[PDB]
Amino acid sequence: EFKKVAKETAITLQSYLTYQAVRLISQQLSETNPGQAIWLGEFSKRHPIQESDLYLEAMMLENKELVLRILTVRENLAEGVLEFLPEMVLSQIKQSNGNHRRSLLER
Amino acid sequence: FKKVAKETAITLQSYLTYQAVRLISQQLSETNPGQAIWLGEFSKRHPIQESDLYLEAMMLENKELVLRILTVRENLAEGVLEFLPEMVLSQIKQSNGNHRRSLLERL
Repeated sequence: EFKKVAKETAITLQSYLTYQAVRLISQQLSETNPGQAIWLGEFSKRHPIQESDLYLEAMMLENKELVLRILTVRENLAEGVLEFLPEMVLSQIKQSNGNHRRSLLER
Repeated sequence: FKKVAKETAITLQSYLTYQAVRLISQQLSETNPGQAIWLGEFSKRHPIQESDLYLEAMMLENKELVLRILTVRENLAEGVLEFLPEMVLSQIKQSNGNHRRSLLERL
């Protein structure tokens, strides 16, 4: 149960950081190769990013450069961002909890 | 990578909320099935992805539960956050590893 939550949250995160990496490569490409940009928005239609491994495995058939870029960018975001997540989220949850508690125990 | 961190922490905050609602939903299916059904179709009306809007909407309907979610989401966060950066960083490196190897050796 703590185990099931952790394992599910990590999968979610790995998936989300893939999504962030595609968003980031999309800004880059919209400024440099808008061909391949309109393209990527369209590939994202036929395949849900939420299934990250299936999204990449499917892309591999169509556009091998762009997969490798995605794997590189997602790892960079991961190394930059992950270790900051516990303070920020734990701290945000306290601020949020506090606001909602007040809004409920003032009405 | 700060905008990515902020957007990642908010997704994470909201995901731990979801996960809190999932545990509370399991307890209710046992002790109070009427609420469990309620909570189920509440969750189809208000997307948990927007955590604060969801607790705010729920406030008009069931305030005991909102308070319960907050408590539970904080416990979960305190329990599970410290574990996440290693798991995500390690799953990604491992996953990059298989996709790279599949692409390069197999074509």
